[PDB]
Amino acid sequence: GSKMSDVKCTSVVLLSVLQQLRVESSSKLWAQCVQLHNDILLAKDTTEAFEKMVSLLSVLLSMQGAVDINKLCEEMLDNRATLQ
Repeated sequence: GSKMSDVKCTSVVLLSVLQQLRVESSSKLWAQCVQLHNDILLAKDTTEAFEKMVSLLSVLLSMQGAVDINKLCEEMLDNRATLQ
């Protein structure tokens, strides 16, 4: 492999939940879950991130139903939330 894929955010809870789904690091679906995570990070609005969060979960839930994405989503949303 010329290079190894990676993200600045680096989520262990999300990655751990797909491991529960038993997807391969190179599986397309594995990529879909990771990509949707990245998409959430790309979302500049709560609504945009929300749609991406459900998309991410849509892949995970559909895959097997592993539980942990809620922690990522609820914490992610918390991060998006601000007093300002």
